Amino acid sequence: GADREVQRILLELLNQMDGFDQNVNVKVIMATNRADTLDPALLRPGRLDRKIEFPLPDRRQKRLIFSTIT
Amino acid sequence: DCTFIRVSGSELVQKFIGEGARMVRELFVMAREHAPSIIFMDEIDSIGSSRLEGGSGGDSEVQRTMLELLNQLDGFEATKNIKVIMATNRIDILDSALLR
Amino acid sequence: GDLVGVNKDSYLILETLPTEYDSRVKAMEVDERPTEQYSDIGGLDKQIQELVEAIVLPMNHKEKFENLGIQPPKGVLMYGPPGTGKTLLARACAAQTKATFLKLAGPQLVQMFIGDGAKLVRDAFALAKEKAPSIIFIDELDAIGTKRFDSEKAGDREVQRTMLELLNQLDGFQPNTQVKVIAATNRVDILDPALLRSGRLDRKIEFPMPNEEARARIMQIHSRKMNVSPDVNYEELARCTDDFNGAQCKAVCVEAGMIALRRGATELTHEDYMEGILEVQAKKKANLQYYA
Amino acid sequence: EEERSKVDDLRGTPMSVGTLEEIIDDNHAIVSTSVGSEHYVSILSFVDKDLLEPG
Amino acid sequence: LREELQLLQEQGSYVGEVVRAMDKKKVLVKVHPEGKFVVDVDKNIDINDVTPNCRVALRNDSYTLHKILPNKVDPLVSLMMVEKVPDSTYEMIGGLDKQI
Amino acid sequence: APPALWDLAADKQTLQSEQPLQVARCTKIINADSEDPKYIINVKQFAKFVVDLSDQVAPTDIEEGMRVGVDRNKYQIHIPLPPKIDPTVTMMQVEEKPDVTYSDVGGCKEQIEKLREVVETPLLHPERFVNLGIEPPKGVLLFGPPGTGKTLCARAVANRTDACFIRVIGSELVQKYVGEGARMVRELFEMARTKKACLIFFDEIDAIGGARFDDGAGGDNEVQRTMLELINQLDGFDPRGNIKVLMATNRPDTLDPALMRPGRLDRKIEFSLPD
Amino acid sequence: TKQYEKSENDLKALQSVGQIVGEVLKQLTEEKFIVKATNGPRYVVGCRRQLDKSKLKPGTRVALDMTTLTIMRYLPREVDPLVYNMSHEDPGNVSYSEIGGLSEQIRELREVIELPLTNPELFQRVGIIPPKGCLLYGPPGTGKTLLARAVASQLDCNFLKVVSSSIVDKYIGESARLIREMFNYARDHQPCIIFMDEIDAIGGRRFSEGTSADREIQRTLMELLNQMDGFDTLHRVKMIMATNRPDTLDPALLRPGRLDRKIHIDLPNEQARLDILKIHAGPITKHGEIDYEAIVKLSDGFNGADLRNVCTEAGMFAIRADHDFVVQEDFMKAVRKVADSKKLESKLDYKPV
Ligand SMILES: Nc1ncnc2c1ncn2[C@@H]1O[C@H](COP(=O)(O)OP(=O)(O)O)[C@@H](O)[C@H]1O
Ligand SMILES: Nc1ncnc2c1ncn2[C@@H]1O[C@H](COP(=O)(O)OP(=O)(O)O)[C@@H](O)[C@H]1O
Ligand SMILES: Nc1ncnc2c1ncn2[C@@H]1O[C@H](COP(=O)(O)OP(=O)(O)O)[C@@H](O)[C@H]1O
Ligand SMILES: Nc1ncnc2c1ncn2[C@@H]1O[C@H](COP(=O)(O)OP(=O)(O)O)[C@@H](O)[C@H]1O
Repeated sequence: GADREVQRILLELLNQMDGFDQNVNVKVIMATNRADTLDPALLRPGRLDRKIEFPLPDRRQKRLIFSTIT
Repeated sequence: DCTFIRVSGSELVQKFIGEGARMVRELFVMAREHAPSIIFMDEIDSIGSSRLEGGSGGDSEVQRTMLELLNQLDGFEATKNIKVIMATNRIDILDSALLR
Repeated sequence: GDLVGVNKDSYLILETLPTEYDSRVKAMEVDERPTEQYSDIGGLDKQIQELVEAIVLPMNHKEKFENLGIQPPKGVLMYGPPGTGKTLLARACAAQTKATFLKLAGPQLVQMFIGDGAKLVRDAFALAKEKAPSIIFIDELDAIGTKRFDSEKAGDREVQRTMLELLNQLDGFQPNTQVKVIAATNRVDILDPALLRSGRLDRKIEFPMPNEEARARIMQIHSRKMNVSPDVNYEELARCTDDFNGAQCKAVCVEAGMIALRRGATELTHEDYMEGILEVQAKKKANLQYYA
Repeated sequence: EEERSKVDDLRGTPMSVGTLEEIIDDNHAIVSTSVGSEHYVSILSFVDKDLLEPG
Repeated sequence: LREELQLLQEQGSYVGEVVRAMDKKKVLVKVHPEGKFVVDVDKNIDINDVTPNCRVALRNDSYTLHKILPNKVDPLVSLMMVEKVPDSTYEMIGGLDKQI
Repeated sequence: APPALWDLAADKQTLQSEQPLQVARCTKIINADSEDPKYIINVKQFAKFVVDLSDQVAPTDIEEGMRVGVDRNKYQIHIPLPPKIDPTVTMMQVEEKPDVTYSDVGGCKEQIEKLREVVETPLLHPERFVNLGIEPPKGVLLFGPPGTGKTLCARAVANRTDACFIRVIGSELVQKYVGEGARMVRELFEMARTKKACLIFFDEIDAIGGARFDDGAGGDNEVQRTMLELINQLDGFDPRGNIKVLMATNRPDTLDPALMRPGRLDRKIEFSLPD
Repeated sequence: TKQYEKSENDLKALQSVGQIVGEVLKQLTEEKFIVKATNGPRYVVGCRRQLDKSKLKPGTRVALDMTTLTIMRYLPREVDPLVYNMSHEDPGNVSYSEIGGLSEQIRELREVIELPLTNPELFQRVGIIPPKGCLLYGPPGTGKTLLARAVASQLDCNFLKVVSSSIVDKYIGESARLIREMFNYARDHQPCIIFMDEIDAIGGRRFSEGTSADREIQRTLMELLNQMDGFDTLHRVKMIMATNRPDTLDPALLRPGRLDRKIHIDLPNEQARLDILKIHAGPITKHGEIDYEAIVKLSDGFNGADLRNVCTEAGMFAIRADHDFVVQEDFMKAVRKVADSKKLESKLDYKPV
């Protein structure tokens, strides 16, 4: 219930972070290794509108990761 | 201008109203405070939630969330101004015919 | 440390009073001892004759190892389905240990909150090494036996670390050397199999169905409390005893004595005895027919 | 009549909300209420001392 | 200022929520960080002026109720609702002329 | 109102008797006593104190880890209170009053009598086992159709001649928050020992006694406790249980208490059943 | 008589009440400094007249008066658990040679740990980043815990063992902070070394999430990641990890960084078991008749402790006859027959990598 309150705090920070609109200032940048339990209101329109995933390194990136280390 | 309501709802809109129950009655009590009201199923429009079993029971109460409400709208209680909305593509649309 | 005497706003420490904690977490079970001795029960002798060493040789015969530089056995296990009778026997050996005994069991390893059982075992071996020499014997190891393997999830998977710390105290830590600990289960079926070592469990003694040696003697020592019309085969049962547990034989003389009760009889006879054999087991009534 | 203007001072000024828990069979009722505060009440009025009941 | 600066320490002050009122004139109110109380009138605002589930100022001395304030329940619900989706209107939508 | 009028009268004597013993809060368990004058007591308010007594309390009459009364100013020892746990789920599980006596039997004679000689026949005369005893047996086994289960308990309800015994409902044993009912089955027996031999009966013992196991993943693990935990409650030397036991079920499984009952219990009998 | 009065005059200093601990958070003016009690109320008070704020700084453990709450005295660093994780001692050192096998397990871990300490130049000579940790696993064979325990008192320098049990901390399992609280002195006492047994049960998957006690687990993992995910350089600490299996840890740990290298144990070879019996046969003296390969050729596919303990158990089984010295005869029987019973539960010991 305290954590429920800290996820109400997550809700309370969900609440009062939209006061950034508009202008100054924030960059909300997010990372997770598992997308399972992320709530819909966390991905809410106006919260996460842009998704970056992990592209796997490949022949370019390999030859880049081959050259950059050595 | 009729007020708008959705379905679950995570995680923490549940016990925030009441303590524990079938939990749909308190939502049915919400519409008694404000009428006309609009209730909605958010979302369960997808082909991915099926699983053919594991998503059934997860959808079954999402399906039941309309059923027991339809049973608490038409079956008994009262009166007008309350509505529900569904969305899907296929599969459960044919499973809607199981309910329909 | 703990318990430093201070009163309110004074905030000064007058004395440090020993020790530790807490209630029944402190003492799981502190008893005098079992009220009878193992010399009454027999037929399992030679294997418990091996077991009583593990408690007695650190109690006394460690001097034998001082010659050649050996260390006493720590891990030991006791198992088999009831009965057997370890429940009486595993305690019955504590009368000859003479050191203070502590009863651990699966329900103790059932934990409301987390870290207690760990802290308990941290404290249990505190109070062990503190009261060393002492005796500790545990039970229902199979309750915490398996960690599952893959998540998700087990509650005892955290409390397995209490056993892993019990291992870490018997493997990664020296101080567990004293206060030899024994374990028991109804079955050894599935647990952490890595437990094989002297630090963790070592002695594995399979207790089979009691045989006609014990089977004749067990109830004989269970019925020595009561009178007997002085002819009883004791082979009759012992020959016809199949799958009969040592505890069932205790109840064989009961219902045999129960009809002797409602017969108004002064003493128990074999015709009353042998009826109690098939009276307690097995099953039926069903019908007797087409053979008669 | 006068009892209403008498025990209102004993009640007064406010009164809390407890949680009825257990009873000493002498009718001294041990309660756990926030935070876990007990008491012993054998009081004569409004009870119905029995049926108020644990829990 | 000093008098209210003298008044307010020996007691404090708080804000309550009425969950019920009594025939004896008392009122069921919680001390929210702690367990609930039940306290009386409070002769300025009567019982019928306020209904259960409303914000009042918990008094700090007789532990009575000082003033009256509005309380919110649906603004938490409707915000959780309005979190999800906006509305727009006919003019801002198209292609649904068949189904509207 | 004449009840209510006399009801508000003696609050004077209640407020005069209020000042003494009123501060007896808080119910507190002790920890250790090093020597004569000293004690250390521990409460659930988080308050832990090493503190003395009120002179009305003798040292040898008190037990370690004992809920006591205290005046939290001096932090004295007022009086120890025996009870500890458990809340009304006990008082729901614990039951009283009679009804449904023998004569409701549907004609079964020695099917009920073989189990009538096990329970109330020794309870009629516990002296009966002075001369001949030996023992009143350990446990029983019951199962079959519904007819007639738990009415033989109701038969024992009306015909109980001593103290009101305790029914046990199955699905309240299985609980969230691992180990909830684990405390209960353990602690309720002392609450039954508080009633000094007053009998107990378990219902749905097949569901709660679940046996045996699958590889993974439990699930049954936390419940694998309760069965063997009851077997520990069975493996407790004392009494056991001075209440004997009476157990009704449906299927032969669960096997572990059914293979533990030859290790402890006795008297496997059966419905009755139609004839 | 005079010393007793000195203790009385000692007590004449003790009526003065002890101050309240504090953490200076930040400051506002020379009379106002942001401070909080350990129970959460935040205050702004004045200092004493001896100090300069250079002796305070924001984010500083301090003390305040009991009434005025004024800033008076202070200490920068304190904690309970740190030093009390240090005191476990392993005989040897020479236990290095007393683990028997195995060379590339023995020798490589020296190059993995020791040389990083003494000569980081040899890392920058080639240009390779220093490994900041190590990983064991098993249990084919065994010795993951002792080889650690041995190297601790062997490698010497500074090392601090992490007891894996008590972290759960009952109420409020936030104690992942304590790893930083431990890492803070690991950044203070640096260099220092850390062994960790059982990272797997604190390696919870949250695969299919359930109940409650898993949530506190996974949260305690997030810091362990971020502590190694810095924003910081832990290189002067050496994190050593071993447990039942290297499986459930989830891929976040399984990558380098968090798991720097792959080291493990298998069933020791009978050639290496020939040496494992010497360190068993060393402390035991008997009649001089020995064939080491006899037990090695008879007793097969065992572990160091499994051999030793049963080999000592054989001596204990043979001394049951009350005779003192025992030839391998009983041991070619006991260790043979006894371990046969011990190999009955050798079942299902083969675990994924
Ligand atoms: N010869 C005997 N004398 C007394 N009790 C016996 C005998 N044989 C079996 N028992 C009974 O068998 C029961 C359980 O046997 P066992 O399987 O050894 O216990 P556990 O598996 O719980 O350690 C004991 O409670 C004991 O009373
Ligand atoms: N011999 C009998 N005497 C009295 N009632 C009987 C008898 N046999 C069957 N019954 C009836 O059968 C029913 C048993 O149902 P129930 O209590 O559900 O059994 P269980 O508790 O075993 O599930 C009772 O209503 C009871 O009246
Ligand atoms: N030669 C040996 N002598 C004694 N103990 C040994 C020997 N070799 C390995 N071990 C034991 O193996 C332990 C580590 O293995 P571990 O995986 O914890 O055991 P298990 O394989 O039984 O789970 C060490 O703590 C050590 O006590
Ligand atoms: N240039 C890089 N590209 C990809 N991975 C890297 C690079 N440098 C380090 N890493 C790896 O990333 C890990 C730390 O990454 P970080 O993003 O903090 O972890 P996480 O993604 O779990 O929070 C280190 O263990 C390291 O092995």
